[PDB]
Amino acid sequence: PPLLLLPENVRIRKYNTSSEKFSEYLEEEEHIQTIDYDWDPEHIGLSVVYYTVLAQGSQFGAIKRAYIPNFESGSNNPIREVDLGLKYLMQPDGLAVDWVGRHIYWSDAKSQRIEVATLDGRYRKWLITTQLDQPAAIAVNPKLGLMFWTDQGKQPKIESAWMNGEHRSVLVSENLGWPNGLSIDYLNDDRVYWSDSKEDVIEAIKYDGTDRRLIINEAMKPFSLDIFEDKLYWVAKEKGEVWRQNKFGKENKEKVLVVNPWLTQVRIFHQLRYNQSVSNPCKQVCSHLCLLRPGGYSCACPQGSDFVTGSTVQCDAASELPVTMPPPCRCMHGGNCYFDENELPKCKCSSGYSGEYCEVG
Amino acid sequence: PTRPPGMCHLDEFQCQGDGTCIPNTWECDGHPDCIHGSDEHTGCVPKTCGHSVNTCRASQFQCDNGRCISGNWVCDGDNDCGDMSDEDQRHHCELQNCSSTQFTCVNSRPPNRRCIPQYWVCDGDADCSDALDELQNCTMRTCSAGEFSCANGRCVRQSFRCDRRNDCGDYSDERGCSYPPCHANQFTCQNGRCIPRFFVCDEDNDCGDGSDEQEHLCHTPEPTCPLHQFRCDNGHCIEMGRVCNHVDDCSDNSDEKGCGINECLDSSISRCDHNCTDTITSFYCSCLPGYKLMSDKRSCVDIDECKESPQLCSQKCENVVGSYICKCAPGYIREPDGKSCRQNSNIEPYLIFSNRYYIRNLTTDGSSYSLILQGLGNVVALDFDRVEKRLYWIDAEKQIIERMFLNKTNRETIINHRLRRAESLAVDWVSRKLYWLDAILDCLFVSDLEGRHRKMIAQHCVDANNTFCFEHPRGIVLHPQRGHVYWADWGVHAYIGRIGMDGTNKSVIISTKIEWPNAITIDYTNDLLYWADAHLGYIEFSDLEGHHRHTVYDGSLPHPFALTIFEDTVFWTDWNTRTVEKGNKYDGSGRVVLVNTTHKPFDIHVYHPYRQPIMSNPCGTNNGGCSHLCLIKAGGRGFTCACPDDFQTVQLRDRTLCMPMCSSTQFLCGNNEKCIPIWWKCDGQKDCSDGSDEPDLCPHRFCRLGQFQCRDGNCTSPQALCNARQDCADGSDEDRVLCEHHRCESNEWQCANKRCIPQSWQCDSVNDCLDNSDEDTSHCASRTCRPGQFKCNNGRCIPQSWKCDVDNDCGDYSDEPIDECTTAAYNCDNHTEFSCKTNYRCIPQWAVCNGFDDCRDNSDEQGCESVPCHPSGDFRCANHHCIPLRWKCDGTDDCGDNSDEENCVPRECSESEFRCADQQCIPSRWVCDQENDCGDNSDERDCEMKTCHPEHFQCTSGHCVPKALACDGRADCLDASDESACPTRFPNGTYCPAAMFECKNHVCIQSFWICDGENDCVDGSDEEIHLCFNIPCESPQRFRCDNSRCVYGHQLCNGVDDCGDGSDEKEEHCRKPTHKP
Amino acid sequence: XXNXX
Ligand SMILES: *[C@@H]1O[C@H](CO)[C@@H](O[C@@H]2O[C@H](CO)[C@@H](O[C@@H]3O[C@H](CO[C@H]4O[C@H](CO)[C@@H](O)[C@H](O)[C@@H]4O)[C@@H](O)[C@H](O[C@H]4O[C@H](CO)[C@@H](O)[C@H](O)[C@@H]4O)[C@@H]3O)[C@H](O)[C@H]2NC(C)=O)[C@H](O)[C@H]1NC(C)=O
Ligand SMILES: *[C@@H]1O[C@H](CO)[C@@H](O[C@@H]2O[C@H](CO)[C@@H](O[C@@H]3O[C@H](CO[C@H]4O[C@H](CO)[C@@H](O)[C@H](O)[C@@H]4O)[C@@H](O)[C@H](O[C@H]4O[C@H](CO)[C@@H](O)[C@H](O)[C@@H]4O)[C@@H]3O)[C@H](O)[C@H]2NC(C)=O)[C@H](O)[C@H]1NC(C)=O
Ligand SMILES: *[C@@H]1O[C@H](CO)[C@@H](O[C@@H]2O[C@H](CO)[C@@H](O[C@@H]3O[C@H](CO[C@H]4O[C@H](CO)[C@@H](O)[C@H](O)[C@@H]4O)[C@@H](O)[C@H](O[C@H]4O[C@H](CO)[C@@H](O)[C@H](O)[C@@H]4O)[C@@H]3O)[C@H](O)[C@H]2NC(C)=O)[C@H](O)[C@H]1NC(C)=O
Ligand SMILES: *[C@@H]1O[C@H](CO)[C@@H](O[C@@H]2O[C@H](CO)[C@@H](O[C@@H]3O[C@H](CO)[C@@H](O)[C@H](O)[C@@H]3O)[C@H](O)[C@H]2NC(C)=O)[C@H](O)[C@H]1NC(C)=O
Ligand SMILES: *[C@@H]1O[C@H](CO)[C@@H](O[C@@H]2O[C@H](CO)[C@@H](O[C@@H]3O[C@H](CO)[C@@H](O)[C@H](O)[C@@H]3O)[C@H](O)[C@H]2NC(C)=O)[C@H](O)[C@H]1NC(C)=O
Ligand SMILES: *[C@@H]1O[C@H](CO)[C@@H](O[C@@H]2O[C@H](CO)[C@@H](O)[C@H](O)[C@H]2NC(C)=O)[C@H](O)[C@H]1NC(C)=O
Ligand SMILES: *[C@@H]1O[C@H](CO)[C@@H](O[C@@H]2O[C@H](CO)[C@@H](O)[C@H](O)[C@H]2NC(C)=O)[C@H](O)[C@H]1NC(C)=O
Ligand SMILES: *[C@@H]1O[C@H](CO)[C@@H](O)[C@H](O)[C@H]1NC(C)=O
Ligand SMILES: *[C@@H]1O[C@H](CO)[C@@H](O)[C@H](O)[C@H]1NC(C)=O
Ligand SMILES: *[C@H]1O[C@H](CO)[C@H](O)[C@H](O)[C@H]1NC(C)=O
Ligand SMILES: *[C@H]1O[C@H](CO)[C@H](O)[C@H](O)[C@H]1NC(C)=O
Ligand SMILES: *[C@H]1O[C@H](CO)[C@H](O)[C@H](O)[C@H]1NC(C)=O
Ligand SMILES: *[C@H]1O[C@H](CO)[C@H](O)[C@H](O)[C@H]1NC(C)=O
Ligand SMILES: *[C@H]1O[C@H](CO)[C@H](O)[C@H](O)[C@H]1NC(C)=O
Ligand SMILES: [Ca+2]
Ligand SMILES: [Ca+2]
Ligand SMILES: [Ca+2]
Ligand SMILES: [Ca+2]
Ligand SMILES: [Ca+2]
Ligand SMILES: [Ca+2]
Ligand SMILES: [Ca+2]
Ligand SMILES: [Ca+2]
Ligand SMILES: [Ca+2]
Ligand SMILES: [Ca+2]
Ligand SMILES: [Ca+2]
Ligand SMILES: [Ca+2]
Ligand SMILES: [Ca+2]
Ligand SMILES: [Ca+2]
Ligand SMILES: [Ca+2]
Ligand SMILES: [Ca+2]
Ligand SMILES: [Ca+2]
Ligand SMILES: [Ca+2]
Ligand SMILES: [Ca+2]
Ligand SMILES: [Ca+2]
Repeated sequence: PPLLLLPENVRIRKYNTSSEKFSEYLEEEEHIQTIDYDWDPEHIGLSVVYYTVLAQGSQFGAIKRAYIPNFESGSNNPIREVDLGLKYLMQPDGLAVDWVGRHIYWSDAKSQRIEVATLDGRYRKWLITTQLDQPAAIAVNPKLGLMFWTDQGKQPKIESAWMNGEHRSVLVSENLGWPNGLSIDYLNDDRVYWSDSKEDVIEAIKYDGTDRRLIINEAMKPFSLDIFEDKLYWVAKEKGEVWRQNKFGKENKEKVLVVNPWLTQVRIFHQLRYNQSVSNPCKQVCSHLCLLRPGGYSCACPQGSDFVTGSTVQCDAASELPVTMPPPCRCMHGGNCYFDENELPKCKCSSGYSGEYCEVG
Repeated sequence: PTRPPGMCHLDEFQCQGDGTCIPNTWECDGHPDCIHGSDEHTGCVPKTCGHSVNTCRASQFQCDNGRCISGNWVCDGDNDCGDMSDEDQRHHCELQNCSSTQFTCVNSRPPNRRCIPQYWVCDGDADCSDALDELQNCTMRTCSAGEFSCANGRCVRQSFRCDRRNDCGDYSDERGCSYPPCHANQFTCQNGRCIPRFFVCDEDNDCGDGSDEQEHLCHTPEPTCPLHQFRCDNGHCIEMGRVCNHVDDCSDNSDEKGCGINECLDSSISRCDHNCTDTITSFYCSCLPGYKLMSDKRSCVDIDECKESPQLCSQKCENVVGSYICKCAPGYIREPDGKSCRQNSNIEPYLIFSNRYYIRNLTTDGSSYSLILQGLGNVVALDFDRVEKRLYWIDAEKQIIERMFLNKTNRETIINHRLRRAESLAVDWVSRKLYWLDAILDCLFVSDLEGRHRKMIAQHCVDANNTFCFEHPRGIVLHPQRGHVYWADWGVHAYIGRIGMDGTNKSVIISTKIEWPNAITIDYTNDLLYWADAHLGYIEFSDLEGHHRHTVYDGSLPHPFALTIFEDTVFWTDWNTRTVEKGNKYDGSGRVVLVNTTHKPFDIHVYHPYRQPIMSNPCGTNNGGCSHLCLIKAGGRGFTCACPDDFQTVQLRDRTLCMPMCSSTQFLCGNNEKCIPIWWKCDGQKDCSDGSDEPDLCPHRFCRLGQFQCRDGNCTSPQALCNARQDCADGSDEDRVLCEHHRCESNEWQCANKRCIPQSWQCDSVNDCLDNSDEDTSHCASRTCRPGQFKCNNGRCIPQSWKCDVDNDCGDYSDEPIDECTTAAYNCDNHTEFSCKTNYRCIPQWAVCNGFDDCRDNSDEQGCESVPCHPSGDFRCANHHCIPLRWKCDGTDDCGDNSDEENCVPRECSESEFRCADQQCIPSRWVCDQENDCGDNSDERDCEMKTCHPEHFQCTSGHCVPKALACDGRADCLDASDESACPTRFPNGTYCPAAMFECKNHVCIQSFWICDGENDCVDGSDEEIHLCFNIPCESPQRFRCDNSRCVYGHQLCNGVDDCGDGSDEKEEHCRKPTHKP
Repeated sequence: XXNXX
C-alpha cells in the first residue's frame, strides 16, 4: 500500500492509506513549502526525502534532506536534517528530484528562475531565467527527457523543455487561471495533469499538448496533485481536506483526511510512482554536470561559468568534493535509537527482538 | 585665429541683417554697407561741415479751530479745545516738569501720558499709562483671594482679564490670555481688536493699526453710467436727450454751463498738443501712438517702449521718440519681420539638467533624451564652463563639488572640506572662479576654478537695516560684464540680493511679492533679470535694478526650482509635476512639457557657447600681479586683489600683502599657499602642493583618513579637539598648545575654556561651555546680537521675525511689546501671509491647512474643506488637505489619513536603481554592500556571480567594499578577505605596527581587545586562551575565570556561560557577597 | 518643509 506524505507549515505528517493511522516524523521546523523523495538510492532501506524551506526577513530560504523508513512503521527515531548549502533562496514554491542521475530541480518564485545542482547542491546553474513572473511547481519526466513548469502571474502559462534548458515551448495559454500543482501519469502515455486555484478544475493533456480535456470540475480550490494506481489525489487549500477520484473522471469524490489549513501538498510515497528501473544514459564523461535530453545527454557548467576554450566538456570552474550523509536510525519493528560517545545510531531492541537494528523476532 | 562660432572678430562690425562681418571703420561712415543698412543706425555720430482772529484774551488759550478756552486748563488731561489744541505737544505740552499731584505719568505715547492732576496716588489703583504712581512713593499690599492678582501690577478686578486693556500696567492681565471671536456687531481688526460696526470706515483709527479704515472698504465707487446713458457732474445717468436741452437737471447745469462752439479750433481754450476730440459739452486732449498721456492732462510724453515693456521686441531695444527699434545682440540674425532674432552659430543648443542620481542631456525640441552621468549621490545644482568644456556640480549627499570634461573623462573632486550644505553654484568663466552658497554658514564664497584660494565675500545681512539677512540662500547667477553676483533667498524675508565680485556694494533688488524664489537667471542679450517663485507660482522678469517687473506666468506654475533662457524660450524645472517644461520667455504661450522624470529635476542649463558671452579678462595673464585672488571689481571695469579665508589683508603703498594667520590646530604650507587643519597633516594624502604636508620624519599613522590622531596612537573625530572633554587616553586633544590659538568658523561662538558653541545657544539660560561663560551675566548684558536678530533684555538673541510672535521667546516677554505690536508697524505681509482671527500673529500663507496649529487658535486649520487644491500640481486628501503630487505613492503617510498610500501601484525603477523583492527601488551601489537595504536582504541575494563597480573591491563572499578600505589593517570584508592576500608593510617581515596585536588572518586590532570574549578579528587569534594565560585582566570587574579567561561586565550573570563552566552565572558573585552590610 | 532639497 502507498504511503501518503503531507507537509504542514511546522511539521511533516505521513499517513498510511491502508492502516488509516498517522505516525511520527520530522518536527521542530518553520516555513517549509514542498517535499520530494528518492527511493533508497543506497539500497539500504531508508529513502531520502527533500523538503525545502523559506524564511522571513533577514534569514533566507534553504533546501534540506532527511531520511524516511521504507518498512511498515517507525517511531521515536531522532531524525536529523542537513542543509544542502544552497544559499540565496526567497521562497521555493517548486521542487523536484531526478532519480536518473543525482540532480535536483527547484524554482525560486521570487527570483523568477529555475535552479539545478547536484543532490547536495554544489554545481548550481540556472536553467532558464527569462520571461517568467511567478514560477510555480516543477515536474520532470526523465524517460522522455522533458520537464514541466508553470507561471501563475499576469500571463498564466504552462511550459516544457529539455533538462539542459533548450527547446523551450509552451503547452497551452488559454482558459487558464492560477496553476498550483503539476503531475504526470507515467503509465498513461506520459499524460500530464494540472490544477487551477481560480477555475477550480483539474485538466489533463498529452506531453506534446494535444487533446485538452476537463477531467473534474468544482474541486474546491485544489493545490497539488498526485496520481497512483488509477486514482487522483488533491487537497482543498482553503479547508485542508484530502480527496480521491478516478483519474478518468468517472467516479464520486471520496473523503479521507481533514487537516489544518497549514497543509501544503499531498505526495504519494511509492517506488512504482517513479519506476527506478530506468538506466542512466550518462557516460560519466562530463566534468561537472551531466544533464539529460531525449535520446542522449549533455554536459553543463556551474552558473556564470564557461567551458575551456576549444573544448565543450571541461569547465573552468573549480570542482568541489561531495558531502557525506549522516547515518539514520534503522531500528525496525518498534525499536528505539540511541547515540553513544561515537554518536553512532546504536539501536535498543525491545523484548523478543534481537540482532543489529532489531530485525525480526 | 578664427572668428568665434557665428560672431565676428574683436574688431569687426556684424550686420544684424545677415551676420556677415563688415569692417569696423565702415560703421557710421555715411554709406549703408550692410544689406539692410544696420551700419548707419540712429545712434551713429553726426557730421559737421474775540478782539481779533482766535484771540479773545491774552490769558485765554487759542484753539486751532478759532475757539477760545481758559489757558489755565492746558495739559490737565482732557481735550478742552476739542481739537487737542490745549493738549498739543507743539503747544508746549512737553519737556516741562509736571508739578505736584499732576504727575508726568512717564510714557512715550502722548494721549495716555497727559499729566492729569491725580490726587489718588498710592491709593491702590492704576491711574495712568504704566501705573507707576503706585511705585513713585507707595506701599505694598496683599491680594484678596477673589480678585485677579497682578504680580507687578495692582490687584484688580477679574473683569480686566483678557479685555484688550492694560490694567496691571504691564499687560500682565493680558499675558497668556486668548480672545473669544468677536460677535457680528464687533468687526475683528487685523490685530485682534473687536470694534463695533459703528466705527468701520469712520475716518478714525480705532483699532490702533488703521485696519478699520483701509481702502478695501473705504473706496465706495461712484456711478459710471455706461453707454446708452450719459453721466453729467456726479453720477447723473440722465438720457442723452437731456444734453444741453435747456433743462437744468444735470446737477448745477453741468452741460448747459458749457456746450459752446468748438474750443479746439483755437489755442485760447484747448491747447491740445497732438489731436482734438471736441464732443458733447466738452473736449479732451489725446496723443498719437508712441506718446503717453502725461499726468498734467495737457501734454504728451514719449513712451520708453524698451524699458517700460521689453516684451515688444525679442532681444535688445533702442528707444526712439514715438517709436522703437530692436537690434539683435552680437551673434544673432534678425528675421525679416524685424522682431525675431535667430541664433547664427551652427552649434545647436541642448539642455543639461540635474536630475537626482543623474546629469541629463535633453535636446531643446524634446526629440533626444540621453544620460551624461549616472550613479551620483544627489546633484542639487550644476554649471558648465565653456572655455575648457568642463562641468561643475554639487553632490549634497557627499558634500563635494566635482568637475569633469564633457566627453565624460577626467572626473575629479575639487572641494571636499568645510562645505556644510552648498545650495547652488555658478562659474565665473571670465576670471576663472567658482562661486557657491551654503545655507548653514549663510555666506557667499569664491574659489579658483581648480579649488585653491577659497574666500568669504558676503555674510551677515544685506542692507543698512539688517532687515534682509542670509537665511536660506539658493540660486546664483553672474553678470561678469558688470561685475555683479545675484542670488535669491527664500527665508522669512525672502528677497533677491546683489553684490560685486569682491564683496563691496551689496544691495537688495527684489523685496516685494516674493515668498519662495527658488530660481534665478539672466538673459544676457536683454540684460533682463529672471526669477521664479515656488509659492506664489509666477515667473517674473525685471530690469537689473529690480524696477519694471512683468509676469510671464501668473500663479499657474506648481513649483519651479530652476529656470533658464535661450533665444526666446524659457525652460524651467517643476518639482510638483516632476517635469521639465518650456514656453515663450515673455508671455508663456506655447507651453510644452518636454519630459517626465521619476525624480524631481533640480537644476537646468542650456549648454551653448552663446550662454557665456566672450569678453576681455581684466586680470589677464598676470592676475593683476596679485599673488592671491584677482577678483573683478564691481561695475566690470577693473580688478582687485584679495586674500584667502584665514589670511590677513594688509595694504602697502602699491602692493597688497596677505600673510597666513591660521590657528594652532591649522597647518600652514611650506610655500605659504594655504592653511589646512592639523588632522590633515601626516596622512599620506598630499593635501598640499609643495609637499610639506607629508615629511619623512612623520610618525606612523594608525587612524583612518579624516580622523585626528592622539600622540599615543588613539583616534577621535575632529570635533573632539579642544572641547574641554578629554577624548584621548592621554588627552592629546586637550594639550594646551593645541588650544592656545584655537579658532572656529563664523557660525559658532567661542567660550572662555576655548570650546566654541553654536551662536544660538549663547546666553540661552543653559550652561554649555561647562565654565558658565555662556551664561555669565557680565557677557550676557554687554553683548550685541548679530545683525538681523532682535536682542532681549534677558540677553537672548532671536531672529527678528519672532518679535510680535505672540508666543514668548525671550522668557521675560521682552519679545512681545503689545503696544508696538498692536499698531500698523507690524501688520501682516499682504497677499503673501495669513492673519489669525483672535491673536495678532501673522503666519506664512502656506502654513494654512497643513495639519498643525500655526495661529495658536486653530484659525489656520478651520474650514479646510473649502480651500481649492492646485488644478495641476496637487493631490487632494480625504481630509481635504492639499499635498504636492510628488508625495503620492512615495511610500510615506503625508496627508495624515493615508490617502496618498491607498491603492498605491508600485513605481518603476530608474536607470541606476534595483527593484527589491517587495517592489521597491534602491541605489544600485547598495547591492551586496554588507547591509540589509531591501528590508529582507533581498539585495544581498545571489551575488557570487556578478562583478562590482569599477572603483569597488570584491570580497570572496561577493560583497563589494570600497577599494581604499583594502589593506588598511582593519577587518572590512565579512570574511576579512580584504587583508588576507596582500603583502607586508615593513622590511622586517612584520605585518602591522608593534603597538597592536596581530591576528593570523593579517588584521590587527588594539591591544586590549585580546581575550575580550568577542571574535574581534575573524580568525579568532585574539580569543585563543594561551594569549591571556600571560595577560591579566581588570580583577575588580573583569572576572578572571577558573581557566584564566576574563569574562566581564554585562555578560556576567547572563543566561548562558561565556567562560565555559558557568562560573560567570554562579550564585557567589551575582548574589550579594557582603554588599556592605 | 515643502522646499528642502
Ligand atoms: C575631451 O575633451 C577635452 C577638452 O576638449 C580634451 O582635452 C584637450 O585635449 C587637447 C589635446 O590633447 C589639449 O591640447 C593640448 O593642450 C596643451 C596645453 O595647452 C595649455 O595652454 C593652452 C593655451 O592657453 C590652453 O588652450 C590649454 O587648455 C592648456 O591650458 C598644449 O601644450 C598642447 O600643445 C600641443 O598640441 C598643439 C596643437 O593642439 C601643438 O601646437 C603644440 O606644439 C603641442 O604639440 C595641446 O594643444 C587641450 O589642452 C585639452 N583641454 C584642456 C582644457 O586641457 C580631451 O583630449 C578630450 N578627451 C578625449 C579622450 O576625447
Ligand atoms: C589608546 O588608549 C588606551 C587607553 O584607553 C591606551 O592604553 C594604555 O596603553 C599603554 C601602553 O601603550 C599602557 O602602558 C602600560 O602600563 C603598564 C603599567 O601600568 C601603569 O602605567 C600606565 C601608564 O604607562 C597606566 O595607564 C596604568 O594605570 C598604570 O599606572 C606598563 O607595565 C606597561 O609597560 C609595557 O612596556 C614595558 C617597556 O617595554 C614592558 O617592560 C612591560 O612589560 C610592558 O610591555 C605599559 O607601559 C597603559 O597602561 C594603557 N592604559 C590604559 C588605561 O589602558 C593605549 O596605549 C592607546 N593606544 C595605543 C595603541 O597606544
Ligand atoms: C618591524 O619593524 C617595525 C618598524 O617598522 C617595528 O616597530 C617599531 O618598534 C620599535 C620598538 O618598540 C618602536 O620604537 C619605539 O617607539 C616608541 C614610541 O614612539 C613611536 O610613536 C611615537 C608616537 O608619537 C612617534 O612620535 C615616534 O616617532 C615613534 O613612531 C618610542 O617611545 C621608543 O623610544 C624608547 O626606546 C628607544 C630605544 O628603542 C630609546 O632610544 C628611547 O629613548 C625611548 O626610551 C622607541 O623608539 C617603533 O616606534 C616601532 N615602529 C613602528 C612604526 O611600529 C616592529 O617592532 C618590527 N617587528 C618585528 C617583530 O620585527
Ligand atoms: C493728430 O495729430 C497728428 C500730428 O499733428 C496728425 O498727423 C498728421 O497727419 C497728416 C495726414 O497724414 C499729415 O499730413 C501729411 O503730411 C505729409 C508731409 O507733409 C504730406 O505729404 C501729406 O500729403 C499729408 O499732408 C501731417 O503731416 C501729420 N502731422 C504731423 C505733424 O506729422 C493727425 O492727422 C491728427 N489726427 C487727428 C485724428 O486729429
Ligand atoms: C548631448 O546630446 C547631443 C545630441 O545627441 C550631442 O551632440 C553630439 O555631439 C557629438 C560630439 O560633438 C557629435 O559627434 C560629432 O559630430 C561632428 C559633426 O558631424 C563631427 O565633426 C565629429 O567627428 C563627431 O562625429 C554628434 O554629431 C552630436 N549629435 C547631435 C545630434 O548634435 C552632445 O555631444 C551631447 N553632449 C554630451 C555632453 O553628451
Ligand atoms: C531703515 O530704518 C529706519 C529707522 O531707523 C527707517 O526710518 C523710519 O522709517 C519708517 C517708515 O519705514 C518711519 O515711520 C520712521 O519715522 C522712520 N524713522 C526714522 C528716524 O528715519 C528707514 O525708513 C529704514 N529704511 C528704509 C529704506 O525703509
Ligand atoms: C551699488 O548698488 C547701488 C544700488 O543699491 C547702485 O546704484 C544704482 O546704480 C545704477 C547703475 O549705476 C543706477 O542706474 C541706479 O540709479 C542706482 N540706484 C540706486 C538706488 O543707487 C550702484 O550703482 C552700485 N555701485 C556699484 C559700485 O556698482
Ligand atoms: C508623462 O506621463 C503622462 C502620463 O503617462 C503622459 O501622458 C505624457 O505623455 C508623458 N510625458 C511625455 C512628454 O510624453
Ligand atoms: C493687498 O492685497 C490685495 C488682495 O487681497 C490687493 O488687491 C492689493 O493690491 C494689495 N496691496 C495693498 C497693500 O493694498
Ligand atoms: C579659431 O578661433 C576660435 C576662437 O578662439 C576657436 O578657437 C576655433 O576653434 C578656431 N578654429 C580653428 C580651426 O582652430
Ligand atoms: C565738425 O566740423 C566742424 C567744422 O566743419 C566743427 O569743427 C565741429 O566742431 C566738428 N564736430 C566735431 C564733433 O568735432
Ligand atoms: C554686536 O554689535 C557690536 C557693535 O556694536 C559688534 O558688531 C558685535 O560683534 C555684535 N555682536 C556679535 C555677536 O557679533
Ligand atoms: C560586473 O557587474 C557590474 C555591476 O552590474 C557591471 O555590470 C560590470 O560592467 C560587470 N563587469 C563585467 C566585466 O561584465
Ligand atoms: C612585504 O613588503 C615589505 C615592504 O617593505 C617587504 O618587501 C617584505 O619583504 C615583504 N614581505 C614578503 C614576505 O615579501
Ligand atoms: Ca557704413
Ligand atoms: Ca487741557
Ligand atoms: Ca494711586
Ligand atoms: Ca485687561
Ligand atoms: Ca474706524
Ligand atoms: Ca439737460
Ligand atoms: Ca519711444
Ligand atoms: Ca540658515
Ligand atoms: Ca514672507
Ligand atoms: Ca505651490
Ligand atoms: Ca595630508
Ligand atoms: Ca577633547
Ligand atoms: Ca548657553
Ligand atoms: Ca515671540
Ligand atoms: Ca496650520
Ligand atoms: Ca505619501
Ligand atoms: Ca545591501
Ligand atoms: Ca581593510
Ligand atoms: Ca578579542
Ligand atoms: Ca556568562
